[PDB]
Amino acid sequence: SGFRKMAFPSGKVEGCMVQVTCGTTTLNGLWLDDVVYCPRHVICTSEDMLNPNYEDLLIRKSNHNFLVQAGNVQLRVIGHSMQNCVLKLKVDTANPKTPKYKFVRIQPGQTFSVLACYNGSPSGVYQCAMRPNFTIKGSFLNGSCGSVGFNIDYDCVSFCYMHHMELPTGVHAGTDLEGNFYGPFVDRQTAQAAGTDTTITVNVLAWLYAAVINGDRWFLNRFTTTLNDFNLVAMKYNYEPLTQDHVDILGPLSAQTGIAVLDMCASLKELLQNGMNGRTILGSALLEDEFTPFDVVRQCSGVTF
Amino acid sequence: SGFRKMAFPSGKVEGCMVQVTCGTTTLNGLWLDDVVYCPRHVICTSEDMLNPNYEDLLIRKSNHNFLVQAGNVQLRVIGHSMQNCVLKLKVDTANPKTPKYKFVRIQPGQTFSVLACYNGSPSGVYQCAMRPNFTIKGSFLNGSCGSVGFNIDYDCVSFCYMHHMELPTGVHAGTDLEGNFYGPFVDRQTAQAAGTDTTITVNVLAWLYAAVINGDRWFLNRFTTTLNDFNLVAMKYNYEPLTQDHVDILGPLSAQTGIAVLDMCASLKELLQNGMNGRTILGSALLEDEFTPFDVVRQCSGVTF
Ligand SMILES: *C(=S)NCCOc1ccccc1
Ligand SMILES: *C(=S)NCCOc1ccccc1
Ligand SMILES: *C(=S)NCCOc1ccccc1
Ligand SMILES: *C(=S)NCCOc1ccccc1
Ligand SMILES: *C(=S)NCCOc1ccccc1
Ligand SMILES: *C(=S)NCCOc1ccccc1
Repeated sequence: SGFRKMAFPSGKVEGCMVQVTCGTTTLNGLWLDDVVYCPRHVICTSEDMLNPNYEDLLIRKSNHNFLVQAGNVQLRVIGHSMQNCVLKLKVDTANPKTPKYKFVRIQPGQTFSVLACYNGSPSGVYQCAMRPNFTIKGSFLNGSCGSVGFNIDYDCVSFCYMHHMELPTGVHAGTDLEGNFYGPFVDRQTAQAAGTDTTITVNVLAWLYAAVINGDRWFLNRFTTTLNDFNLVAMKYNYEPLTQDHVDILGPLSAQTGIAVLDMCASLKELLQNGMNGRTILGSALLEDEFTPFDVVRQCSGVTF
Repeated sequence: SGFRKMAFPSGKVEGCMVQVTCGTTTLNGLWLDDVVYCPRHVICTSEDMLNPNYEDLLIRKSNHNFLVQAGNVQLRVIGHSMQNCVLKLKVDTANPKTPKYKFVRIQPGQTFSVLACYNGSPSGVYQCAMRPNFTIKGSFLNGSCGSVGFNIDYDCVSFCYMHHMELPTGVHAGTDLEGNFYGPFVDRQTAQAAGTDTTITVNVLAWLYAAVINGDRWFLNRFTTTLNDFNLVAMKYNYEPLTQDHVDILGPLSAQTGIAVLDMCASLKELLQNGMNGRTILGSALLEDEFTPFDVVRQCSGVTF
C-alpha cells in the first residue's frame, strides 16, 4: 500500500552526465556513445545576449574551445555541430556506461523523471509532468541546464527532455533531445511567458482510482454522468476535455476497482462543484493531476527495471 | 527556482541490490563488500507464522538454503548469522560496486530516500520522513521487503532504513541496518498498530522559508511571537514543541530571507488558527512537514554528490 510520487531509479542516467564548459559558461551534457549533447546556449557570449546568431557563434568556435569533463577525466572533442537548439560534441571515447536508449518526444500530460545536475554531478531526482502549456514545474538553479528528463522501460532509457531555461513565473522550459523546444519558447532573450494552463483531467481520474486502490473512498457516490455533461463541468473549471480514448485508457483501473469511468467522473464533478469539505485524498487537499494512468498501474502492480 | 520533493540519485544503491530466496519466500537484500543484509523474516515457514523463534529457525538452516542472485549471477553463501532483526549472509564475492558507506540510525523528523525494489530490481525512488511515531508513509507492495532508505553526502551513502512490513493503517515500519526496529514494532504477528502521530513543526517552518525563497509571501505578517506562546498554539494543534535548538537550526534560512524564526512562527500560528482561505503555498493546500531545514538549504543552494 501507499502512493507516492516516485521517480525512476537514476543510475543509468547518472553514468551519462558530464560537464561542458565554453569560456566562463559551464553546464551539463549527456554523454551517449561518442557524442555529448548539451544546450546550444553554452556558446553564448556577452556581445549580443539578446538576439544572437547561433550559426555565427558556432562557426567561430573550434573543437578545443569545448572542455568536456566526465568525472575527473577530460574528454577530447573531435567534432561539433548544431542540432536545432542542442549541440552535438563528438568526442574520441564512447561512454562505456551508455545504456540502451531512445530519444522520444512526449505529449502534454505525460510524466517523466528529471535528474537535476550541477557541474556534471547529479544532485537529485524527481517526477515532472509536461503541462498542457508545454512547461514543467521543476526545481532548477543556475547551472542546471543540460539536465535531462527520461522514462525507463525494462532496460531502455527513453530521453524526452533537456533543460534550457526558467520562465518569469518560475516554471521551466526545454527541448526534446533532437533540440526542438516543447512549446512556443526560444533560447534568446524575449519577454516570452508561459501561456495559460489547464488541469489534466485524465490524470486526476487516474489519481482518484489510485486513492480507491489505497482505501480512500469517501468521495465515491451512486451517480454516473454522461461524457458530455462531465465535459461541460470540466470546461467550466479549466479542466481539459475527457475523450473516449481517455476512458479507454482508464479501462484497467476501472476494472481493478469495479468503478466505471463515468461513475468516477460523477465523483470528480462533485469534488469540483463542492470541494473536499475539509477532507483529503491520498494526503492532498487538492486534486492532483501529475500521475498518468500508467503511473498508477505501475505503482499499484510493482513493475521493475 | 522551484521546490520539489527530491530524492538522492539512486545509482550507488542500485548497484547493491540483490534478490534473496529461502524456500518459496523471495525478498531483497543489500550487498555490501562480502555480506548480504536482509530482513530475517525471509526464514519464516508456514509452521508457526504467529510467534516463531527465529533463533530456532536459523539453527535449522544451512548456507545452501539461501539463494542469492545479483542480476543473473548466483552468489555463493558461505556463512549466515543473525543481527537483531536482520540476517547477515556472508558470500564468497565482494560487491565490486560497493560505495563508501556508513550505517546510521536516524531521528524522527529526519528524511531519507527509499529505493523501492522487487526481486532484487529497483523500481522507483522517493523521499520519506521518519514520523514522530517511528513509521514512514511509503509505497511498498508485497515483495518490497529489504528495500533500503539512505542519504548521500558527497560520495558517502549513509544507510538508515531497511523495510520489514506494513502496519494496518497502511504505513510502513522497519529497522536500521543493525537490525533494530524504529519504534515499538516487532517482526511477529501481533495486533501492533502505529501510535498517535504529530506534525514536525521545525520542518513546517523550514518549508515556509522555502516558500519565501521561491516567492510565496502572502502568509507573512508584521507580528512576532514568543517561543512559549507559539508552543501553546502548537500543542493545541498536535504540533511538536519548537525548541531553541530548532530555532538555531533555522538560522541560515532566517538569514537568507531576513525573516526571524519567531517572526515566521507568528505566520504559522495564523495559518493554524485561520487556515489558508483558499490559497496555496508551494502548490499545497496543506502545511507540509516532510522537508528538513537541510533539505531546503540543499535544494535552494545546489549541493551535488
Ligand atoms: C546567448 S547570449 N543567447 C541569448 C539569450 O540566451 C538565452 C535565452 C533564454 C534562455 C537561455 C539562454
Ligand atoms: C542554465 S545553466 N541557465 C543559467 C543561465 O542561462 C543562460 C546561459 C547562457 C546565456 C544566457 C542565459
Ligand atoms: C530500448 S531503449 N531499446 C532501443 C535500443 O535497444 C538496444 C540498444 C543497444 C543494444 C541492444 C538493444
Ligand atoms: C515468521 S512467520 N514470523 C511471524 C510473523 O512474521 C512477520 C510479522 C510481521 C512482519 C513481517 C513478518
Ligand atoms: C515483504 S516482502 N513482505 C511481504 C509479506 O511479509 C511477510 C514475510 C514472511 C512472513 C510473514 C510476512
Ligand atoms: C562516508 S560513507 N565515509 C565512510 C567510509 O569512507 C571511505 C570508505 C571506503 C574508502 C574510503 C573512504
